[PDB]
Amino acid sequence: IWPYPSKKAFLARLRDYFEVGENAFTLLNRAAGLKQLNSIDEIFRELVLDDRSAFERAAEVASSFDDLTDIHRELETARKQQRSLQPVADGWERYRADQKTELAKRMSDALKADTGALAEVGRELVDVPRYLERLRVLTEEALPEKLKRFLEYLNRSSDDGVTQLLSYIDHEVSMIEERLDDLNSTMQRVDFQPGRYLRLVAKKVIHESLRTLQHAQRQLNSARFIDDEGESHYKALQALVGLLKDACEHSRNQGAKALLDPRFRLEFAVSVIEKEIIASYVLTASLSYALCPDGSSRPLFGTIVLDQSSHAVAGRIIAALREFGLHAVFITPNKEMRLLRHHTRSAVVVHRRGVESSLVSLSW
Amino acid sequence: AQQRSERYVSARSQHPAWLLLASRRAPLVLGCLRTLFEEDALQALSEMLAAYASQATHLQAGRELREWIKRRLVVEREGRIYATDALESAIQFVDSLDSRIMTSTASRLSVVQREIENLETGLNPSPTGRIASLRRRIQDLEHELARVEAGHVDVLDEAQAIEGMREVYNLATSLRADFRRVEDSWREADRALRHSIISEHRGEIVDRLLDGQDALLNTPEGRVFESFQQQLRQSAELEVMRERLRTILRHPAVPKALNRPQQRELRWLALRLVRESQAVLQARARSERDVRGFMKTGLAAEHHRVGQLLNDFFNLALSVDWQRQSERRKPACLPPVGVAITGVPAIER
Amino acid sequence: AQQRSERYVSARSQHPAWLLLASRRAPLVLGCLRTLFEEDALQALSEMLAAYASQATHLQAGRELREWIKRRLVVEREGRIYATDALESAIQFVDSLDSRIMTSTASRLSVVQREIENLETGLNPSPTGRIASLRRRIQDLEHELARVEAGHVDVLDEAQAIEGMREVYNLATSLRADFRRVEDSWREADRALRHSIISEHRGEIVDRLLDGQDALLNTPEGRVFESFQQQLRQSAELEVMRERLRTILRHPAVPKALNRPQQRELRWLALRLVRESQAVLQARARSERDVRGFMKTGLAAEHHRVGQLLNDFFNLALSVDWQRQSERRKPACLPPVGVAITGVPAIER
Repeated sequence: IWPYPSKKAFLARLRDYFEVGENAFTLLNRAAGLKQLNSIDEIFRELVLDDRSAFERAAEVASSFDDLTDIHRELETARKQQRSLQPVADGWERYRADQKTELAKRMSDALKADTGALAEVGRELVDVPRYLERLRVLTEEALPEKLKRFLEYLNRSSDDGVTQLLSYIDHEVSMIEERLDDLNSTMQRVDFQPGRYLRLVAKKVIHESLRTLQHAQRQLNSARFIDDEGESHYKALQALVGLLKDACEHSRNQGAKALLDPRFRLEFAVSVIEKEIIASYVLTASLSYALCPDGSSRPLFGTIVLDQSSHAVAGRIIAALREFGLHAVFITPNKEMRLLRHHTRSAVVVHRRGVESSLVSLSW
Repeated sequence: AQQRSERYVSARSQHPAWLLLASRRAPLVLGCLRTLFEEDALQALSEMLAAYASQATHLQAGRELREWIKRRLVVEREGRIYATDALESAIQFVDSLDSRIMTSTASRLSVVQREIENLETGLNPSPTGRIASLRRRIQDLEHELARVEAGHVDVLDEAQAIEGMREVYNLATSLRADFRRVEDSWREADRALRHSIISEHRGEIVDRLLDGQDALLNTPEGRVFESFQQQLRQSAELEVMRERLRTILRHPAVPKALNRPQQRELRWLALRLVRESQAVLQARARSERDVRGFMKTGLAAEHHRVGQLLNDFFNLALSVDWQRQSERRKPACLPPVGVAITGVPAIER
Repeated sequence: AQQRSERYVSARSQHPAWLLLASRRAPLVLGCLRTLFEEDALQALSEMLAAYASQATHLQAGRELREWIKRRLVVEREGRIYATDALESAIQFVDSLDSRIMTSTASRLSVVQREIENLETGLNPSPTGRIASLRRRIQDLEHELARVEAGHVDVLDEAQAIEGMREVYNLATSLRADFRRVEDSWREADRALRHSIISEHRGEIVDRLLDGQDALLNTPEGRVFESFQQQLRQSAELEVMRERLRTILRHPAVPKALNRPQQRELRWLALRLVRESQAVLQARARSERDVRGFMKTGLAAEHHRVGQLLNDFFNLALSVDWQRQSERRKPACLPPVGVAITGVPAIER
């Protein structure tokens, strides 16, 4: 006996008991109430594959960029202050060589751009050293520190931020292609038609948003070789972050989902090297592949649940299930009680009377 | 508490010392570099990387050297490699793992107390307390003299002598810690000045800077180093310090306190300090001379303009099709410069 | 030169601090551990590792914690986790990459000169030299007093005051460096004593050790710590030091020299030093009490012979076929111990 007051540990133990993956039961649940067999692309993109979109990381990247913009503003403010303060230093040298009006004008200009450092300073010649001291503090202490922090944040945000997201998406696409190859391999041991079997092909799609994103990425790559103390790199990164923000803002469009959702970066086709039969074959092959330990072909978990077509239509589904070695439980209203009598050899009847229900299990 | 983790991650990603320590070939790189600073770098690195296959060569040696140059672990000035502060910090951390001198001792406590007393009495401007402290110290010294005249000369025991020798070595060896830090501080000031001159290029700034004789490249570390090296020059106390060190090193307890390298380091302390301090002012002078030469050349505006044009060309180059051989071999427009004659006048004879 | 590379490679392979620094999750582990020492460790480590996926959490958290416990970076005594010296060395290296106080200053040079003079005069047994030195120092102090009486009180400038404050902080903060080192030194002595008792087990050794009242677990670091903590108890100077620190901290130049945490650390120096020194003697007493209890239990010979028998069984177990289910389920030869009687089937009678 093993009790768990926690569903997480219970499910971990359950997935360890039957040597299956982390998504077999989710797939089993999806195909246990599916209403209608839709187009092949829709079925493969909605049922077989699991949702691993990257909409969450985009928000974090955007927030980090918005944090970086503040450091950039601080650096720009410091540079603006220094550029205004320098002419006062030039004017003092000129005076030590009338010109007091120009020096007063320069001190007024310097006080205009100050943000509190020169709080209460007049235009008296005794206040000239004070300005100079401030200038020195700008040149030797504040500006190097702000520049260093800005460069560190820029490099970290550009490398550990937007760069890894696209690599993750490409890796997900590669994993999808490899899994598709494996599914094609495991679907060969069956005959959809006498001496014929199905095959799955994936083709990359193209979109305007994808082209814009790739061009922006190329610009970001090309802008890293300039020596501008990081200005061009920041400008190049800003456009890419803006594109990601625009994509994430409206997450219910084909263009936006083509960027951050790997499943929408591919188009799937079926070869016969019928829609209901093909959909059932693909679903059954996916279920068989999911419920199989690596290096083995016999599932440890065998029972699956299905819903729902002439006699010949359903005659191949049963054969496929028996070939893959799966036990099935069907759900059907009081409409198709003619062909299930030939394949299913038992029945469970649910009687409702008021607000109560009862189950009776009987053979045919 | 949360910000500390972010700071640690940033330091891990950026700082050269942690990157060097976390590198794959860290022990060999550290050993080779420490041996060097005691092209040829490429040859020595390849030699050391050769007989350590375990776990090309020349290609990877060059790649590693250029990777460390990019990370600013070392610097390349004209054709030579120079060490930085991160390398010495990493070396100190690595070689402190074997033997570290204890600082939780009684001698360190006495030094701290005396230093605190000296500092506290140094900041007091009152002319009344100072006389009181002077009288107290004079009276205490007189009492000790009276006690000694009775025949009570005190001598440190063997353990106390060893502790004192080790503490003196530990304190004295720390005077060389920040020699590379000053040079690293000057280099970045030079780089920032050149960038500001280029980005401005206004000729008035260059003319004003050239006209003045006041030295450029001023940094907070430079002033501290100047104050240190000014007092280093007062030989009237350096001679006394050297003589006292020579007297100390001739004691029976020395072999049990310090080994041979430590005795050598304490033996030639003053000479090495003066020699290494005189080698930093020359670096500063060279930096200033190079900056003045660059300013006098007067090609900053051309650099700015060519940079802008190259940026425009590189932006434009992303919109053509490089996958077609027809476009890659399409003739461009660039005039013939440095036209050599047509080989010969076509008369061999 | 060749041996240095071998030493570096050995340190890279073995020493816990370098292994921690070179680990994949070094920054987050360092941050979490530093926050802790300021199950629950496993829970907090999992919580921190949760929102850092980027780049089954609870399994790898425990695996890495047990990996560090095996590597002796951290120690597990009964159900608690305690820090070691390697962790503090790594923390000191990591957090010094941001701000390091310069030691190539004039104040450090003056301190070194005064300390060298003090040691050299303290190692001299001759009374005549002592009398001469005392007379010279008294004369110099009298000259300074005469100068001061004329109205020449000297006060440090702002830069000198800042330099002195930073140097005093740097010297004073180093008194806590080796508190974990002493405990690490005692633990290995405990382990060695227990191993020697087991391997010997002769009852005469145990009886002789138990009979004597002389304390066991003697190490070179323990004597240094005892000498330090004996002088720490002389409050007649601790009070003066604390008052001088309080006077120093009330100066206009303090905000420009030290930030808030450094001022706090200098503010409560003596109290924290005494409190942390009193927490090491208790650890030593607990270690000695545990060793004496283990010796009094008297189960060492049983441990030795059961270890020998287990080694024999494990050597024999390599010669059977574990791939056959028939042999894995063959009944063995072990008696029933702790027999639980069957419930009587009366049930309802």
